[PDB]
Amino acid sequence: FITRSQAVRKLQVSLADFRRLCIFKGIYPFYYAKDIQYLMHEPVLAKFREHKTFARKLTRALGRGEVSSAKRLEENRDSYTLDHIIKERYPSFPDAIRDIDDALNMLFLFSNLPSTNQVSSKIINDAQKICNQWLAYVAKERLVRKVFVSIKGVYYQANIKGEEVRWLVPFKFPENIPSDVDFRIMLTFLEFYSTLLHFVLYKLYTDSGLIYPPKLDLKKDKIISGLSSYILESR
Amino acid sequence: NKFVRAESIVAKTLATSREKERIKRVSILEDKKAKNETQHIASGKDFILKITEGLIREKTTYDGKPALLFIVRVRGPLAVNIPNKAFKILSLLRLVETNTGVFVKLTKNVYPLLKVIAPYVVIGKPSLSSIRSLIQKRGRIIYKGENEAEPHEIVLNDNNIVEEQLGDHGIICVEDIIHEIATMGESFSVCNFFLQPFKLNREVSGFGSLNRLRKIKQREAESRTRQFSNAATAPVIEVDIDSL
Amino acid sequence: PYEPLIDWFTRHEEVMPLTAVPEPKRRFVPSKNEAKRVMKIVRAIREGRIIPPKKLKEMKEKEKIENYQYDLWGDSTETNDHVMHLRAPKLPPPTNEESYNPPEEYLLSPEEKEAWENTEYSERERNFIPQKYSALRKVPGYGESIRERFERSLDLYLAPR
Amino acid sequence: KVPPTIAQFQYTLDRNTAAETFKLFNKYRPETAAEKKERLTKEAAAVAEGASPKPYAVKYGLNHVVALIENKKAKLVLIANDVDPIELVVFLPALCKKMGVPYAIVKGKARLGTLVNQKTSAVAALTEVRAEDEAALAKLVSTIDANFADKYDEVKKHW
RNA sequence: CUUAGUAACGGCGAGUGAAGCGGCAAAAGCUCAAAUUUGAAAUCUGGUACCUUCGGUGCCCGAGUUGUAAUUUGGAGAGGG
RNA sequence: GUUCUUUGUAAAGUGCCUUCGAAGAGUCGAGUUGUUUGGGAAUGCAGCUCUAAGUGGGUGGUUCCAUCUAAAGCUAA
Repeated sequence: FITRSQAVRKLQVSLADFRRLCIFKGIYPFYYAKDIQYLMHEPVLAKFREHKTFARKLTRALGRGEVSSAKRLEENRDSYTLDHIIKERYPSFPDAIRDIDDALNMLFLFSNLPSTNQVSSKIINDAQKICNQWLAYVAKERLVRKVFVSIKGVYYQANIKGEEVRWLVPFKFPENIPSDVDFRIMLTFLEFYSTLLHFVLYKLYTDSGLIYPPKLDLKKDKIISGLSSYILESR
Repeated sequence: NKFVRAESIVAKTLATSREKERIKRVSILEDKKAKNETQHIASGKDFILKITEGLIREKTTYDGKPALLFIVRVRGPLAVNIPNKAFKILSLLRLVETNTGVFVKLTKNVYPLLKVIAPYVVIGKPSLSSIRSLIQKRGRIIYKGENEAEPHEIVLNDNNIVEEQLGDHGIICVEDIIHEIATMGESFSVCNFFLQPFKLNREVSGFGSLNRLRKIKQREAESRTRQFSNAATAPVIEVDIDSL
Repeated sequence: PYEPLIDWFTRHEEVMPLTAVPEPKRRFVPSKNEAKRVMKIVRAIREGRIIPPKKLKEMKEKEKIENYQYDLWGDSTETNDHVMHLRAPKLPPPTNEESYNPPEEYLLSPEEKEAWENTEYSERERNFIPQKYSALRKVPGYGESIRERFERSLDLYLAPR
Repeated sequence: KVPPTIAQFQYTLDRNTAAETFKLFNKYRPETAAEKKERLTKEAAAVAEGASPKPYAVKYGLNHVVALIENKKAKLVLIANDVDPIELVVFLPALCKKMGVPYAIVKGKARLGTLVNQKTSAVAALTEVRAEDEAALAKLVSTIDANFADKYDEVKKHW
């Protein structure tokens, strides 16, 4: 085992970024020595370093007064992808559907959020898009078993490849965001669960169902922006 | 409490000179349009510009039909202090705060007042989803707190709060408020002053690395997607509120 | 030791420039170095080794649309619970009898409503007061919902398994 | 103890004037190496398939400048005080005085570098100017001659 | 090779001891620093992807205006016609 | 020899006419202490003191005349 301090120091990475990688990799506490010792060689850590280089090289351009080169630095920017991070976390598809329990709870909460200076509108619109894709599929292939309306929200149970997932949807009212909660921890969980859901939904649609991603009717999205909108075709 | 530079203090007056003269100019032509003394003015009718998205500028005349608008506060232009005629209209629409929306119906009385505040507001006819998502995402109610405190503005969490405050007008729930807002009815003047204004978050929302550059990109997108006509025959710029 | 520098030479301003050098044609004519570079890129476009700026938009209008749009599992039989060190994150307890319309014996007594509020958080059986509602329209938006997911998120990576 | 022709520097241009200098000067940025390249690729795309005027940008090499002062091409000259060998510029404020070319010691050698795509510059000068800003320049010049040349007539003296 | 054991020096003594010319061997010349590319640092290191790999190319990064390229070195040379 | 490609108002050369036209400083030089020589016009070098010029400067020959251009660099046989 190793202490948090010893893990942070060994990685030569910030605590925030240590915790970001810990969220992505599914690492939990004393940490396991071989777990941190296995985190050290990883593409995501290298891409975090690249983001740090990009950050200063952009503020160099902005701070001087040149705007065109800064705008060009945005064009020549690649970002870290959480693709290979799931293969090593959930190697089988039934294992990923065992995690989607907790994954769909964040994502359906983040749909029912007013956008703040913490969380951009693009983040909430993409999260809501995935939510609507999930709702569309479960209503398409007819996979509901149990419902439960509580004070908290509305619970559902769904035999998704025959393993009974559970997930919670809040009521469609404005939600009072406390200043107490940390919208930097939750954003990385969203960032991991989001990509996880993209790959799950591709696997589900391309196996038994439909084309991915489906289109949405513009004048249907103008009426409801819910579930009667977003038409989806089989072949 | 800071020192004020000379350049700024002359810039404010130099911009309000343009705004006082502009507002008086629009005031004269709109007063002379209503009294049917159209003998020698620029134009005796009302155009509306609808800019959509590669930026097509439409030129359509305003019908007598009552329409539904969602006015959004902007912050513009730069050095301007608001005059008396702007203080009045923006008090009546309760839009003193930046990044703040409100619903109003547009008639032949509403449209002349719209030309005055057009450099301060961005207007447009919203859709059913824009209205419905806006009310279920944002909503304030000014009413009494625990026992003593009055000025609490909380949230549209409940429907029984809707009952206690409206009720007898036929309104029972939040979705019924959405009904009387989307469709122009009897209870619209009742519920419009119940959701007083909306609190829209600002664009980009930061000063830093990524956020300054994104604000630069959007700031140059402003003057392309919005123009200040300044003339007494200013066509009212309508934009897509579904996109905004 | 410190005399003022009496500018015995700069006192009188010069009329003419120092040298009578004839100005070259290139200072008035469009530049030939620019012409050389242009007529080098021209060759590179004929050869096809520089793709023109007009087509570079078309190379990105067709590409980078498809993100996360491939199967990664496929025929995947391998389980990750092979080393005994993978502690599966424990799916949260199924919700037991606290609905919008409960049997009202679950509805808490007025003494325990404040006693529940007296107890410190996280050493508490329910994260909520059980409440009775006649209508489904009368169900409030539950305010302490972001707090619950945030605390679960913290429980995943900070709480020892 | 400083000999008068050294610390003819340190008595630089004031705050309000300085910003207004850059207000002008940032208008005359040289094209960036990225920008220049794309411009020419824009040309190559065009000229491979199917007129321009001379471009004003400020002038920036110490050589180029010392050429330009003494040849009368120069109108305004900006000279940074802190330089690794001070000697590399000490003559320069006098040369300009002698050719009657308006000059101002600016503060921040890096600050010159900003307006010119470089790390530092020691000296930059605006030779030729656009039609609209022609008046803006000649006024700035006068402003500089008042608050710098006339204000510090005793900069050639006093240790 | 010769000049030459000469000139020249040396308590003119032990003595020290050249060079130019002349004849041959071999032969080959050149590069900077110097005044502005200023109508566009036009130059290079590296990293990276390819390619026909003692290298070439694209793309990015830097170095560099306190000067890196082209032109010029007195035999002139440069600007123009 | 055999071919494949050569390009751009590209790179030079020659003659004439016109318009200009910058070349190395703690160095040269001078004083002195040592070193080197067979060196008589301390030659060469070092140390130390001082330290320049541009119709200049360095070196030689009977009052001029000839000769080169230091204080940067490379190079076969």
